[PDB]
Parts: sequence; C-alpha cells; structure tokens
Amino acid sequence: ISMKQLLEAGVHFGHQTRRWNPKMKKYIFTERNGIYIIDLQKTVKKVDEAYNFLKQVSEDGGQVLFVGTKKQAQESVKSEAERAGQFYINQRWLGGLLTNYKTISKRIKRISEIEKMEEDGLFEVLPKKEVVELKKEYDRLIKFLGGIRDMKSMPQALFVVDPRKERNAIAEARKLNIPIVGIVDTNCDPDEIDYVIPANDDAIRAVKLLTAKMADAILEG
RNA sequence: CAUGGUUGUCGUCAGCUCGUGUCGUGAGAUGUUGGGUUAAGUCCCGCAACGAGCGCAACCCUUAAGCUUAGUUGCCAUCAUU
Ligand SMILES: [Mg+2]
Ligand SMILES: [Mg+2]
Repeated sequence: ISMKQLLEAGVHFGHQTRRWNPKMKKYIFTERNGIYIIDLQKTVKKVDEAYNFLKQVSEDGGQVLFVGTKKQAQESVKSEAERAGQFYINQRWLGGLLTNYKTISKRIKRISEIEKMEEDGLFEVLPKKEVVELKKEYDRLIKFLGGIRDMKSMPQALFVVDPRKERNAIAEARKLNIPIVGIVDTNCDPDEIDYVIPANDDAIRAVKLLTAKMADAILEG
C-alpha cells in the first residue's frame, strides 16, 4: 500500500479529542478540527508487517478468522473472508465462541442436522408450526454462525476490525493464545493486538481497503 | 406439635434449576438482567454468555363443521297403509 492510497481511502482520520486512548500517542500524527490524525508512515510499516505475518501463517497452513461486527465492516469482512476462503463473523460474536467451543460446535452441527432433515423429506411430514420454527432456528444459526460452519478447530490468527467493540473476541483470543491483527483506531488499546494497524475504523473505504489487503496477503501465502 | 397417605391455600401465580463458558482471592455471579410483547422465564431484539431440564404451552377429554365405514331398538324421502 502507499501513503497516497491510504489518504485517498481516509485512513488518516481518527476520533475526537474527547475520546482517546493515550497508549497510541506514538501513532497519532497531529490534530485537526478537534480530531486526531494517524501517522501514515507507521501505518504503512505496520500494514506491511501484518501482511508478512498473515502470508507466513497462510503458507504454514493455519486458518484466519475475520471479525467485523461493526456496521461499517460487516459486508467488507464478509466479502474478503469469502474471497480468501477463510472464516468471518460480522453479525455478533457469541460469548464463548472459542472458549466454549465444546458447545458452539454442537450449535454448528445443528445447521448440518437441519439441512440433512430438510433434504431427507422430513420437511413436509412435520407440522407447519414445527417447520416454521425450525426455519427460524436455522435462520438464526446461519445469521450468527454462518461464517464458521467449516471451522473444525481453533483459528491460527484473528483479524479484528475494531477491538474496542470486539472486546469479547480480543479476550477469548488472548486467553487462547491466538495472534491478533487489528485495525486499531485512535481510541483503542494497542497493547492487546499482536500486529497493530493504525487506521480509521469508521471509514468504509479505509476498512475495506485494509481488509482487502490482508485477504490478498492470505491468498498470496 | 411424633407420623404415612390424602387435602386446602397463595394459584395455573410464573417461577425453579443444571452442563459448559466467562467474571469474582472467595462465598458467589452471569445465564434468569435490559427494551418490547405475551395468559405465561410466551416469544423477539439486545447482551459473556452458549444450550438444556422441570414448570408454561402441547400430547388427553368434551363442544363447534365436514368425509369414510355401519343402519337397529335410530331417521321418514318418495311409495302403500295405520
Ligand atoms: Mg419455558
Ligand atoms: Mg399445561
């Protein structure tokens, strides 16, 4: 990536001065109109480092889980994870998705069980109320766990868009020793993320650019 | 007011809990709280919770409309007759 590309995307913006995490002082560049500006040189350096890490893990054969439940990253994370053939979470992170995998896996298998029952002709025999409630359950399961249906083990890396909102994912990943690549905005905590990426998380263009670059890294790996 | 069994009552009020997870030094907590909705912990949304069980609901009985079987001691429509 290039500084001109980042500036065109809008990566430079940050949050107001009223809300801010002083642990990212090194990344803050300047102030403008009661908002902070990120250092794009350090941004590109960290983006290159994250690219290298993601490429190396992909080459080693690990799996990456994308988390973008933020409204400005749902579709971007969805599309980039689909492009890279990886997993994603863009609706809600269920408390215990990784630490309580012993039950989340059963919830995952419920999807395949419902599909098997539907394809085995149990659809019409069951009462109308039963089939409609099963449809509702299947829709909920796809909405929440749709992106990790084929995730049969713990991921080897977690790409998170906005850790401040994705507190749960950060906590579970840190507990389970899963490396994290984060789009850490100004008002976020960099110490939690293993591979920080100073960037504006409120900009659809910026988040899409960064997640696409990471997906390209994974594809190359 | 030593008891079994049986019963009334709040009240058919909507509660009572558990496994895994997570948070707590710990007893514990969460789930089960919040916004709505429902007869209902009923359901949805949200949410470090994810699910499950007993309660709730449903399965049982009866009533309200059809169809198949059966037509006596039930019914009377043609038909004769009382
Ligand atoms: Mg219930
Ligand atoms: Mg009942």
